[PDB]
Amino acid sequence: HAYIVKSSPGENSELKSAPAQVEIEFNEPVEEGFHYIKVYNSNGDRVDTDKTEIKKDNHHIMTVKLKKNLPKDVYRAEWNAVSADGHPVSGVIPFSI
Repeated sequence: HAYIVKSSPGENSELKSAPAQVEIEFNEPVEEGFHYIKVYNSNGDRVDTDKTEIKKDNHHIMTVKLKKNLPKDVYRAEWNAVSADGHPVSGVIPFSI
């Protein structure tokens, strides 16, 4: 199974300014089909603003752009990807502004 190595925002992090994106780095590459990061505010509204992209030169990295000037709130980045080894993986990265 692929595992998160690191993310920006980090899990349960408290940000100092509004982020432009959510970025996730996996220990092994992840595949194109069905990947996503969907980001929600605490009202359940979507705050990502673009389709999720696997980095063109690095299939370990997945990013999604965010709406500008997000307010102070608690957020949930819900992610899904298919591992290089075939296993579907998913999770949530909570963070706050």
